[PDB]
Amino acid sequence: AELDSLLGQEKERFQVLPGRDKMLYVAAQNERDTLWARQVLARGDYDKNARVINENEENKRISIWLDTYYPQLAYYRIHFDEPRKPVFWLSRQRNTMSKKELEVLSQKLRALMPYADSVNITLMDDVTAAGQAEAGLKQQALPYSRRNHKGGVTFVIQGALDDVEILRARQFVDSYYRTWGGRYVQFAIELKDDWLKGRSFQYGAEGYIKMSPGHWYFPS
Amino acid sequence: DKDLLKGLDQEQANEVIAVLQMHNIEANKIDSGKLGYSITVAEPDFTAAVYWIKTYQLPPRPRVEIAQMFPADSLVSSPRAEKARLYSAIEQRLEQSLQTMEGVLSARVHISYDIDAGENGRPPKPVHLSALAVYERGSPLAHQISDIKRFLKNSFADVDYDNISVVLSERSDAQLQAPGTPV
Amino acid sequence: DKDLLKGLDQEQANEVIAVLQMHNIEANKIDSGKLGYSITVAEPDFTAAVYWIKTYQLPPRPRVEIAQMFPADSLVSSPRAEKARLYSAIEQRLEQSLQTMEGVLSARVHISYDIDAGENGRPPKPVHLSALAVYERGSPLAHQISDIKRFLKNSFADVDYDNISVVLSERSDAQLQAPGTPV
Amino acid sequence: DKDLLKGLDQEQANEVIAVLQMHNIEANKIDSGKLGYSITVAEPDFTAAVYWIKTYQLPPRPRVEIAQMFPADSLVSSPRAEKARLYSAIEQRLEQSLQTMEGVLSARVHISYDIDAGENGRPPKPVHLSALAVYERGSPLAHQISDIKRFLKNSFADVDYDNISVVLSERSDAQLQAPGTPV
Amino acid sequence: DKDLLKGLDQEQANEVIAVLQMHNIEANKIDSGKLGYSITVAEPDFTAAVYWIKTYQLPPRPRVEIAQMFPADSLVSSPRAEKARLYSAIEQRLEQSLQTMEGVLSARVHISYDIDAGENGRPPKPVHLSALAVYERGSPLAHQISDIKRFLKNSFADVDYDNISVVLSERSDAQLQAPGTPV
Amino acid sequence: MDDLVFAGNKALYLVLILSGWPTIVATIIGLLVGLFQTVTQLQEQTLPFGIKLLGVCLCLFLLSGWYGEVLLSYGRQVIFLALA
Amino acid sequence: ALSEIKSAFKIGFYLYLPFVVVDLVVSSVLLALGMMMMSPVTISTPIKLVLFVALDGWTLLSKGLILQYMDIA
Amino acid sequence: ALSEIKSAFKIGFYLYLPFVVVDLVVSSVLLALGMMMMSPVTISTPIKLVLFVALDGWTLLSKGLILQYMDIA
Ligand SMILES: CCCCCCCCCCCC[N+](C)(C)[O-]
Repeated sequence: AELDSLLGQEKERFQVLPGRDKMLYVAAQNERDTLWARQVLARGDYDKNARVINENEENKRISIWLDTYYPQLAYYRIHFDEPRKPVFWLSRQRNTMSKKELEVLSQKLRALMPYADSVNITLMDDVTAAGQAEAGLKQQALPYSRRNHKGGVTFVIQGALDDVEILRARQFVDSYYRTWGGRYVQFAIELKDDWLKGRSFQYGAEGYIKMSPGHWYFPS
Repeated sequence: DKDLLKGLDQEQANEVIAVLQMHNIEANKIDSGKLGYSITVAEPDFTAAVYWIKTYQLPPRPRVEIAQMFPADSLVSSPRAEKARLYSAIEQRLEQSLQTMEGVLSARVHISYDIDAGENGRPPKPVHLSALAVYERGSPLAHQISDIKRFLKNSFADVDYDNISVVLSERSDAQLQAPGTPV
Repeated sequence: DKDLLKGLDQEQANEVIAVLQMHNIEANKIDSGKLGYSITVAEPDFTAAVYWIKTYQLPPRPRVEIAQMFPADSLVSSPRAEKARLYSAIEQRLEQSLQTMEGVLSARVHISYDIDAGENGRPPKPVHLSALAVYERGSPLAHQISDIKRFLKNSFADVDYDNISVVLSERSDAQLQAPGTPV
Repeated sequence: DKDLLKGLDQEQANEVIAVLQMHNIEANKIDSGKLGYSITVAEPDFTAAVYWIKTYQLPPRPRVEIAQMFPADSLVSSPRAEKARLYSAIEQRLEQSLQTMEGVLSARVHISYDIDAGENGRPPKPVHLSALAVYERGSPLAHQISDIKRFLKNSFADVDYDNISVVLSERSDAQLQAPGTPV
Repeated sequence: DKDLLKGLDQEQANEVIAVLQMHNIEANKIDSGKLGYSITVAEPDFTAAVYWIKTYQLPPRPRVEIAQMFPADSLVSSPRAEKARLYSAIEQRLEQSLQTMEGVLSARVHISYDIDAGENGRPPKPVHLSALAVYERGSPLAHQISDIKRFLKNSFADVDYDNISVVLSERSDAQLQAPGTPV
Repeated sequence: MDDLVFAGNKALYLVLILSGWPTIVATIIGLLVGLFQTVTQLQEQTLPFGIKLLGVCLCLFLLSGWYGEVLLSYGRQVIFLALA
Repeated sequence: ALSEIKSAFKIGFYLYLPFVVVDLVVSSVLLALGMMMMSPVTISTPIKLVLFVALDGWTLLSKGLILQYMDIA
Repeated sequence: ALSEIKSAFKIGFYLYLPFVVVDLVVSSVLLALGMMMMSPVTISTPIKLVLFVALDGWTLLSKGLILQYMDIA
């Protein structure tokens, strides 16, 4: 009675991989599927050892290990489109390593992932990342401000946004985050009430708002 | 077999069954007539079934509508009760109309009850509306919010596009394959 | 066979059948008379049938009309109640007239109830109207909105084309072939 | 044979039969007296008949008239109620008059119920009228709208041609040949 | 076996079982019908079960809703009572609507009851709202607070984003494996 | 007009209902106490005159706690109609 | 002058109605108790006073009468 | 002025109650005696007068009114 026979009728929903640790690994695509699988093991329908895994869990676990042994490494994300050969994206500018050091890193990652045969390390450009973010916000016609720091970029999107804007912003941010993660570029979205509706005012270098006749407000 | 719940309504029981099947728990529905429905599961699945029943706070409540608080069996109704019943009927008739639009599966609507004061000697306040709706997969949500706003705006004497909030979402993946039976 | 629902009436049962057949689920309707109709399906389809019943929130509600909140049985009733009944009857008569135009399959109408105020000491506000309708396939919707607006404008003392919202949609594809029986 | 509907009225059954025959579905009407009429079809046609019943929302309602909301058989009447009955009868008498014109098959009329305010303290508003009608094939619609407008204008104290809306349409093709019987 | 609790209802029993299972205590639920449910455990686990029953203050006493203090069914009512029932119905209808959003497992909502002043003569005061909600694991909480605020803002005549508090949390780890039986 | 018509009908109607229940209930009591003389003289209603005398005050007090609310609602309604 | 007088009588009419209701009800209850000979004025008058103070009729009248002419916000 | 009047009615309300009670007692006694065809007012007005004077109602009333506004000492 193989494990694949126990997961259901839809076969291609899951992928079973043997590991050097003498344990079966079940690769899932999302939380719902993850729990659909975990139930089988927790019920005890299978007699040998098995484990369930997914991309978000593995990214978190590996980042927690990196925090301890490489506390200054600049990197983006690990992609598991092909689970036998993950791809690890590192910053070209912020890192400084030799080829030997990169190889050592590769081998230690391979020891953390007993289901993978090798890990490919690829160097990506930060300017590219930041540019794709800004281009996407322009494409969506959102209002924004950009702030630059030594190791990160922050985009502030705040005001009296409309429903359409909220929806399109949410969709875009969700798309970008899945590609680049949240380490280098951050988006801050904030709603605030419109002070200016229905009031006459001067705008320019010397703006002010007439709160009413006889009352001047000078923000600065 | 262990008893989870008894004396359920038809529309509670079907919701529990749906939620357990989603998590790969095979369940059974039994009818006792005047005693209602009973739900049962196997022992290996009992723990999980308990955890999910708690986490979703099942069985579900009856659904609440403002007109229940002001039953028309009255010797006298104040202005306040009549106006409340009125608005609580409009809310329901709007939801029932939105479900007829193309591709909408379900929706909910809310109106700002000014009726919590009579406007007694006071100028009237404008109306605000909120709506939630669920769409079929592959729908251009951005392009469909416009239709809803346009439709709601003219349903009332004075409404501004600024005062209408609309939130849309897509249906989740379909649960077609049956759960596995414990070995 | 597993029981999905009991005690339905005729118009609830026919809706449940229509929805399940659309998704390729063969279902059976049984009549028990004073006990109503029952719906049954095969085991291989039980899971899917449950999921769709949840997704569409079946069985459907009874249809709501504002005249139900203000029964004409009442021995004395205020001018507000009467004005509400009046409007809630005009709405229905309009829907029934639109359903006679060429190509319309079904429709809905909504009117701005200014009776949310008595308009005491104040001028009465202008009327606003909203309408939904479904057309036969191959109809020039753009050219047909004009007729509806023209027809609605004159049903009230003061209405502007700007205050009339109209939303149209086409009928979905016809379900003519029967679903397959489980092997 | 599978049962579609039970307990229909005569005028509901004939409408259903008409709609099914138009789509090539052979149906049978059975009379149970106090239990009403029943409609049945063959299995190969069951699916289609269900889908059409949902698409048209059969069986049809009764027909609403505003006088039904303010019955003459009632112990009390406000002036508003009397005024409503009056208008509701004028409408029906115009509908019955137009059908005697040459070529008109059927018609419907609507009047602006200005009575939804008392016209107290204020000058009364002018009347507005709307009419729908259906003509036999080969009729000059353009040359016939003039007659209708002329006729309607003088039925009220103050009406302008600008305030009268008229919509005309032709009869669809005749359904003369019988549907084919399932093999 | 030692008796922990007797005469429980169905919801209290399932709550206790859930809490005990989380801490690895195997418990049994017994039904005595008119006498309710009873919970029992083994002696080696009696001490622990006692300590947790105290620490969580079990069994849970039932949910409070403000309409319970001013029960609608009465011979008499007063403006304060009516206004209270109204607000206590809007609260419940909003919570029931939020639980339909994508990912939300449960939520709770609170409204500022200004009715503790009559708001007669004294001018009425602006509304404040608070909400709690629990999400499925892997949800961008930061990006989801905006939607909630947007939705709530338009449910009332006068609300500022500054006056709406929202607190979100994720679901805890799932309890799927059964506890071990004492040796 | 229609406001004057409404408030007048509502007055006649309120009189009919508020005077209904007390006289029906008194009829039922007086009937059953007259009938069960057919078994026993049933002194314990009417013999303790002090208790019969207290009963009237008790009845009037309780009744006012059910009707004053109604009259208050009616009063507010008519004043609103008169001035607004 | 004439239109004002008329509108005043109209108001007075509405003010009378609830007290008329009281005056009838109290008599019918005294007849139900058989005390046919007692004059009901002795009991109806205090009820009327109670009703008027609980209704706070002076505040309502004084406010609404001004509201008919002024506009206050 | 509009608040003073309302206070006056509030006070007088509570003073009416005991006299009402006395009227009910008299009527019930005449019925229990069956001495039916006598109007009770003729009997109860002497009783109300003698009772209130014998208790100096006017004195207590005057003190109770002034003590809202002064201390007599
Ligand atoms: C003998 C009892 C008399 C009770 C009179 C109550 C006032 C009725 C005023 C007329 C009300 C009916 N209305 C407005 C249609 O005339």
